[PDB]
Amino acid sequence: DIQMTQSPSSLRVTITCQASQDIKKYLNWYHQKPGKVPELLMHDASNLETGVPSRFSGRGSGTDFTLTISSLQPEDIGTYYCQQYDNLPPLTFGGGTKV
Amino acid sequence: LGFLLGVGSACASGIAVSKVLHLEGEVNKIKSALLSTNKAVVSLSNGVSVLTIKVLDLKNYIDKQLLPIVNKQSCSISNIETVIEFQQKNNRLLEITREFSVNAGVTTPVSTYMLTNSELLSLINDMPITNDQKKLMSSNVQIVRQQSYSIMSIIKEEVLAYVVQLPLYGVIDTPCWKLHTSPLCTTNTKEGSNICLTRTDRGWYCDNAGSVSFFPQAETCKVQSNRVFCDTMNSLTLPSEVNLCNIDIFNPKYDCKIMTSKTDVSSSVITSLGAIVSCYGKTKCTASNKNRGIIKTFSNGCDYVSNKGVDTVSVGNTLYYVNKQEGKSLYVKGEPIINFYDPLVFPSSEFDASISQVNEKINQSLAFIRKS
Amino acid sequence: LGFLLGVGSACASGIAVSKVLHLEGEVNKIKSALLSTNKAVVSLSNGVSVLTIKVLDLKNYIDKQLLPIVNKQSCSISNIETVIEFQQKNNRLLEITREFSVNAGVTTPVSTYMLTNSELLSLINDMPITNDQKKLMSSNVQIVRQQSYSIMSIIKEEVLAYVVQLPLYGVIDTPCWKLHTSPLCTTNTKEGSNICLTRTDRGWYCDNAGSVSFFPQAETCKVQSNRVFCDTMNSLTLPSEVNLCNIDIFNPKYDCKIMTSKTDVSSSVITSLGAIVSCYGKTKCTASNKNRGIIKTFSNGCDYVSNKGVDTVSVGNTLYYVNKQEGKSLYVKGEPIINFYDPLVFPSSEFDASISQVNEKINQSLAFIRKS
Amino acid sequence: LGFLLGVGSACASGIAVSKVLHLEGEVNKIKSALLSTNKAVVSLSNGVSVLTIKVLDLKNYIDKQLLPIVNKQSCSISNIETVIEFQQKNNRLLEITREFSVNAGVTTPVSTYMLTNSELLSLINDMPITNDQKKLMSSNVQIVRQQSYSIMSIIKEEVLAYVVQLPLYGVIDTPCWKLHTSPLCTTNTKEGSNICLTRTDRGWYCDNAGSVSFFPQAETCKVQSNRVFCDTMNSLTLPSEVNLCNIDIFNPKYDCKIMTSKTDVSSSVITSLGAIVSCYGKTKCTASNKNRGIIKTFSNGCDYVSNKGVDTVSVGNTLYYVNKQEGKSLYVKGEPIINFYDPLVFPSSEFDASISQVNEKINQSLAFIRKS
Amino acid sequence: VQLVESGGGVVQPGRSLRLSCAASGFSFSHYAMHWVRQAPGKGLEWVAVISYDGENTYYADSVKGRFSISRDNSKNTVSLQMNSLRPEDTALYYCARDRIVDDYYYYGMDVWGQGATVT
Amino acid sequence: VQLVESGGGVVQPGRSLRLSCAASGFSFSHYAMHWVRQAPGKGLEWVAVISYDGENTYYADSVKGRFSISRDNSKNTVSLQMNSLRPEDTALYYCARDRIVDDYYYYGMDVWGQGATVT
Amino acid sequence: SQNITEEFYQSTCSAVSKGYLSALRTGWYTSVITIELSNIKENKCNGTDAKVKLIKQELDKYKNAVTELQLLMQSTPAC
Amino acid sequence: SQNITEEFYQSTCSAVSKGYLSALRTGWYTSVITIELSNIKENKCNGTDAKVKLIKQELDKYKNAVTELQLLMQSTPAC
Amino acid sequence: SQNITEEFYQSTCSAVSKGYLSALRTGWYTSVITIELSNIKENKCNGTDAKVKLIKQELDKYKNAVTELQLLMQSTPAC
Ligand SMILES: *[C@@H]1O[C@H](CO)[C@@H](O)[C@H](O)[C@H]1NC(C)=O
Ligand SMILES: *[C@@H]1O[C@H](CO)[C@@H](O)[C@H](O)[C@H]1NC(C)=O
Ligand SMILES: *[C@@H]1O[C@H](CO)[C@@H](O)[C@H](O)[C@H]1NC(C)=O
Repeated sequence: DIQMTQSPSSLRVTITCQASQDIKKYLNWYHQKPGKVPELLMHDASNLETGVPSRFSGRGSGTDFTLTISSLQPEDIGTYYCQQYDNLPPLTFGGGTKV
Repeated sequence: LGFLLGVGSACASGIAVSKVLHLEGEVNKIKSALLSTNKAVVSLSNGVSVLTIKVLDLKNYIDKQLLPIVNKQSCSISNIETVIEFQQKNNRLLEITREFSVNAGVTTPVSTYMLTNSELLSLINDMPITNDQKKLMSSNVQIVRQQSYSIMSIIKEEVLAYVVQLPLYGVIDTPCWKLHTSPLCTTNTKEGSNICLTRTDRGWYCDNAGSVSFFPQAETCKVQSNRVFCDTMNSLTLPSEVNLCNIDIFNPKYDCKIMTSKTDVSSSVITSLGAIVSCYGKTKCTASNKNRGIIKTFSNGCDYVSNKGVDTVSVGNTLYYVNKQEGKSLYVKGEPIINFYDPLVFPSSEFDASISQVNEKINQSLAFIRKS
Repeated sequence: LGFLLGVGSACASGIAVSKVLHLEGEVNKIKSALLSTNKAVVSLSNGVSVLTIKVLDLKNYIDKQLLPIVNKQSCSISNIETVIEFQQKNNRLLEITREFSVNAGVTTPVSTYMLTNSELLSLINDMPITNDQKKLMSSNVQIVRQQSYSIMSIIKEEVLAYVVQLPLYGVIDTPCWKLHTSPLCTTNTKEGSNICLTRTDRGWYCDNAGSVSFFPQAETCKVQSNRVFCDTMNSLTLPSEVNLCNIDIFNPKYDCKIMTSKTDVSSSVITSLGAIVSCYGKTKCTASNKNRGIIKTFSNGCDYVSNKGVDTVSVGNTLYYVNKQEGKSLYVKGEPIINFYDPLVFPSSEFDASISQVNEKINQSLAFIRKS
Repeated sequence: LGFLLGVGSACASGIAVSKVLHLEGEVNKIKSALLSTNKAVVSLSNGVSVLTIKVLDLKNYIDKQLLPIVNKQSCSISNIETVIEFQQKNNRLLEITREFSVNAGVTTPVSTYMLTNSELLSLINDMPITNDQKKLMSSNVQIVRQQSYSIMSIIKEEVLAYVVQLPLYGVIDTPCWKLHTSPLCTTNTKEGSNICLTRTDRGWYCDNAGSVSFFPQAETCKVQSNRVFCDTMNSLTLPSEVNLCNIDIFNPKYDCKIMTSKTDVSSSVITSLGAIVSCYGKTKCTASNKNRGIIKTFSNGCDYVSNKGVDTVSVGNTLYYVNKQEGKSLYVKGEPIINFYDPLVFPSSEFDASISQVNEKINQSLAFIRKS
Repeated sequence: VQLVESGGGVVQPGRSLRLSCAASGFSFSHYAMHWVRQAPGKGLEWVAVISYDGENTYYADSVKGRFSISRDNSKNTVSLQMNSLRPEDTALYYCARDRIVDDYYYYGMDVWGQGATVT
Repeated sequence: VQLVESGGGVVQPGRSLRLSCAASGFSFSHYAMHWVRQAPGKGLEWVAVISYDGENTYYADSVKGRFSISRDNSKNTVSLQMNSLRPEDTALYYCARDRIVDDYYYYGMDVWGQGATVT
Repeated sequence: SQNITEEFYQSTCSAVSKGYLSALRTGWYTSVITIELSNIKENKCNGTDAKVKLIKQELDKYKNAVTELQLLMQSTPAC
Repeated sequence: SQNITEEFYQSTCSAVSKGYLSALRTGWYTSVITIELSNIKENKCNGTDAKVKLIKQELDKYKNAVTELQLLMQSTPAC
Repeated sequence: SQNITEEFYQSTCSAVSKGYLSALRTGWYTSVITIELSNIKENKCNGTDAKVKLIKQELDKYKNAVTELQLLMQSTPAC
């Protein structure tokens, strides 16, 4: 199992998350509105899925992954989540902030 | 095993019929049958009962409209709307002679200009066959049109007739299985000290009236994800005990076919579900996914990798792709058959041998030494 | 026996010429020759004397009529029948590039668009050959158009030229004979105790200037009911004593070619007149008519059935058809050659052997055991 | 050596994608991406990122102009020039179905109608590759169009899509060399007393990431006077010491491949510069020029003749033409290798052997006699 | 495109509960299905994955042995079975879909739905 | 189409002389080059010939060993080198082209030019 | 329930896929296609008009196809 | 300076030509081509004119191509 | 009198058919075909009329065929 630490918990907004092992680029970023379904922002930590603007961006590395926002928008509030999907099926989400 | 099958005439049932239209007083019978009727069953002078069509009636235009005009020395066509209409009608007839001018008489596959889909279905519907053979070829027109020949028959007595030869399927709904062979080989550090063999009877097997057919050519067979659509012109029959060879190699009921050599190459075989990767010597054999890269590394010897989660098998420098059907694979954990034989004495040079035949050669050579 | 023939360049007599038009100052020579003359003999810088044509004169239309109009900023074509006429003339030039865009430059067979039939007869009529070779190609245009290559030569200096390479027949009217071989095999109830062999020197034989040619490829030859129309690129010459092998197999003047294996399959060969049916093991070999069903049932061993009254030969599950030519067949009632050899000691594995070579192997093995 | 290469699926990376367009809710994604945009990058449900185009927009004509008219029971088209325009636009769609009606779904090479030349350049320019592979592909369109597959994918939801599969060249600018082999034989007056062997490792050799590839099929490779444009799907890799076999045949680092027979034929091999003429027995082998006739007469045994001043090599009755490239040939004056072996004891029957393997057979057979 | 699930209510610890999750729109027989639960205000955590074919299953390490997941393709529904429920399972579940087709490897979630509540 | 050569003048016997012959028009890298000299009013006689590629050369038997001929394809020029000229070499030279392309056998002359004079 | 299934034998290193269905071509069925065409001797009418020029051009092209196909019938098919 | 060069070995009677360049096809690249076509139910309008007759004839030919291609999709490609 | 005749030998089980005639292709004969085409720079004239539109469309097709054939000459034939 891989425990995942995401900081700063409960804080332009930039969030950094680390991992206990070396996962190459297997990071997904989730955005959950308060009381709504957690729509998925981006896959493989760099590619943005359809339905989100170009404000979001991602930086990946062997050890740590960083999400950056170009600028805050009124409809850009809620908690954020991270996921790793390494070789084995075990998936770990981890903590989440409150933007 | 491509040489063991018999050689036969491709189209000898079409040329035989065309040789009947050439005798005097025959083509008039066909014309009389097609009197104010497109499709009608006719009986030839040979004794067969062929089915005839009257495609592309062109006399009703040129003879009725354009002939009285151009023979009056002061011809005058009314409007351009007639010329364009006439050019379309006179386009099918040009393509027929254009396609016959390069193949010298015999055409394969029959093109759309010759027997279009609108008339092929009308020709199938009135063939003298059962209610299942019609169903099979009605929904697979693009295959029965790839195994059909057309032959220039006659142009005599002011009429053009060319015979179209269509396939007729006799055996339907019997299980065909196909086996893929790989050259299993023993592994040693010192090159030249390793002997090995490989099975040769690869291809398609399935039953035909209490026996089993066998097509050695793996490329002369089609696939519709359930059917084979092959032909018996290039197939050699075998006794129905050939199925026991796959599970019991050392059975005495029926000996299998093998070939032997003293060389090994890292070559793969792409099966229906997965690849039989076989890397030998000093090579890097790998099976990788399309989203995660390397996920498996094989060792020396035969190995099997399924297509569930594996999308690319790489051996050495080549990069084979794997088919993506859906079927339940299986693995029978056995032990290699090569370890029984002694590498000291071995018939290393064979091209068409058998398990028994190779056994006899070792039995003779090993016992001959044991005299004194 | 297809690997014994030498490999040669398919079309190296056309690429050599096309490499000559590329040098500076050569294309202008061709243009001057075709000054108000369609067909004219020209001499290249290589030293050869090629024949040239001027097909599809297209400058006389676009440059004279349509060019002054479209360059005036207020173009206005009068009527629609001019547009339709222009589309037909430009149609041929489009088809040439379409057919050249997928073959990468070399085309075979030459299509009707490339060298039309109305001009190929004019190109043949002025070749430097005798009066009998011309007649051969004049009545067989559909064959000489199947053994011809066309190549991109040059498009430089505002002209399009492509070399057409036509075959030239040197040897006419010498008797070609062809032999068909079947694997005669001994019959025994106990499987695996039967040895047998088959001749491999099958193909087309005929004389060539005091010798005999031999094409081992049975598919690269045509038939017009009297001619063969083959080529010498894939043939190997033999001494003129090969004809003695057919009648005197055990002659010492010239040894024949055989191959040996310890397996047998009921396989037929469809000859020009009848089928050499050879059924072994436990199979039902039959020859049937199309109006009376079964008329003959063969026993184990080689057998011959004529085409006079037999229209279908069936072996096992396959149903071969029989050619329907007309000629006098004959039967030589001899005795099988296999009964001489002893099944105990035999060179079971051969792929390219001879009567002498197999005899030596038996002679060595039988005499060696006679020491003690 | 054609059987030693592995067999793989020709087009299995296109059928996999075509199976992805079929699941529900996918073809709507493609349609939405191509909204007022011809070429765009789309990501499928398989995780891949294909590139899509919107060729032949036809809804803008029929739905806008011809649809409101023909559904009024009193249609009336204004002028004839409207019809002629519509026939040209509708002509391309007819040709596509004609090409699919005989190939049963898979077409190769891709014709101009399917993916035109004016578009294939725009499709190459946006492929995620380097800036050198693009240059190689952009100047050799007529070759990359001969190695491309197209598959009928889907016509569901009122839109027609067919996947075009293009080659991707990975290894560029590494030196490829090719060797030609001839069956050198010893010359004796008495027939049957002469043996010989010939090398079977003919084909294309060149490096691939620290190793050497080998294409045994000499026909499935192109030439542009500097490039080979081969494919790794039908090639077997070898250790990098194969080049030492050419200069040192008897080296122990890597054994070469030979085949042996006791028959000799006068067969030539047309190389890139000249011919390896090898005349044996009693035949007249000759090399002649096109302006002076006979200029050279070879003796028995292997011989080499360059293409400088020689324009025709004749052996027996055949007449091979010689390629006319420009390069510096060379002659290494060695001694024939067959003279070492003793014709008395010799493994005359081989099809896949080696220098060591034949050496072992002679070593065992000669020493076995030496007992007593 | 949406998929709905049922099975809400409250049960005393010690009673089993099997809740289903229907699906419409997308081709059900080509996707894998996940189950993720979330306590009100807390973070999401993953529980079990059923493969598209149905011969592969991977329960969460923290909660294993007392879980059972089943998949049916004829009625294109997925059912999750629990037993011996303990009071830290009182949360909101979520029946979600994957984003890759016909693979035995799993890459996140793509399509969610209105989850169910237990206890 | 024409080709021009230089190198005129008078030199005492014992002085070397290298005269060139430029070429324009025809593709020079595919043809052989000949040198022939003619005394005023006398008959033409043959001198060395250089092959098109440049490893084959044949000098006249009467004058051999003291002659050198060079060919360059980059500047498409041909140069003839002489040493120890003797009084019977006073003639008009001619730098002429062949009439066959890419052959190692030589067949006459086709294109001539205004030659130079020596001594 | 299941169509395709494949087994792999480690002993002989030769897999086998079962579950297909057969369709074997046993015999042929002859069918004659008849095309009716009208022969024309020669067009005697001339004219500088455009519409008639197209008709005479196509009729000549029609005659060539029949004439070309006339000599192709003489040789027997090669098969 | 020189591209092609060939050496001949008298000992083994096997010549080799050196100096070419490689272009090896390693992998494939999928690219989807989309063609947009508009369906039509059936043309109810008639007429004895000529220009309209051509349009109805060609639209019928367009419809047959779509119908023929409709049944060609069910079968899986054979490669 | 008789053209085709076939012999069958029971001893070697190999039949032979005699009486054919030869036609062997010994050498080739080169023939050059010249097609004359006129180049065009660019059509500067516009117009909303229909008859002119067809001519400009076809002339563009003519120019493209020459353009695509221009780059095909550079590569040598493969044969
Ligand atoms: C030869 O084979 C038979 C049966 O396969 C066996 O009984 C016999 O022992 C073998 N020969 C020797 C010398 O072992
Ligand atoms: C070997 O062959 C020769 C002639 O073919 C024959 O005279 C001799 O008897 C044979 N050897 C034996 C041992 O019979
Ligand atoms: C067998 O070969 C080895 C090395 O190749 C050689 O030393 C030996 O002498 C050979 N055997 C005989 C009997 O000469």
